[PDB]
Amino acid sequence: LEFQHLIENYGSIAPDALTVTISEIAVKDVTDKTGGGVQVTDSTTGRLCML
Amino acid sequence: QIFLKILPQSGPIGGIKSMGITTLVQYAVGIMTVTMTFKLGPRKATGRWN
Repeated sequence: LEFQHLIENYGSIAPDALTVTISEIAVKDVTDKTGGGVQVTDSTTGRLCML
Repeated sequence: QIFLKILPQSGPIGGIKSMGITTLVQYAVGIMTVTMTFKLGPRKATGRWN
């Protein structure tokens, strides 16, 4: 819909600015579940490297 | 309503014989210019995906 609106209403387009936000990071530990399989828990010491 | 007509003009009366009463053959032309303003509402915002 928004692309239709763009091409219906405007004569030209150019890129101007970009923002990337990484949020709600969860580094999740995995361990064996009771009765088999795995279960997941949120880690307070796990770190996501962002460069 | 705008009403228009040509004002009738009398033909000659006087020393000329047999004239009777006549009107001048006249017609009118011009330019009618009509300006109308319309109020326009904005389009409603669209939530659709498609």
